[PDB]
Amino acid sequence: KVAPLKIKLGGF
Amino acid sequence: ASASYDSEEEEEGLPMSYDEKRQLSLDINRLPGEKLGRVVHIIQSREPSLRDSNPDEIEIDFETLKPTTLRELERYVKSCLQKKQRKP
Repeated sequence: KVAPLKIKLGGF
Repeated sequence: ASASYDSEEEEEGLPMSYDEKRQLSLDINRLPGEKLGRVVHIIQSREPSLRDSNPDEIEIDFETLKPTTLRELERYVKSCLQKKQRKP
């Protein structure tokens, strides 16, 4: 379980 | 007859390396929410998928994003992270 290069701000 | 090995200056047209993209994510987290607001809009400009969600959440995918957007994110973050310390 690894996500690609992304980023969330705050929540998911 | 022979490729000249073009070295370009296409900001919005250059392929960004995974390393660059990695830094981008770091540089964005280096920005406070006040400044994050702009980078969010920069993405939304191309990404209507972010707009689809709540602007409270930033939606970035450094893979399917185009140089036009990616570099614009960079361009902004880097302008903010120039810092009076790095450049006195």
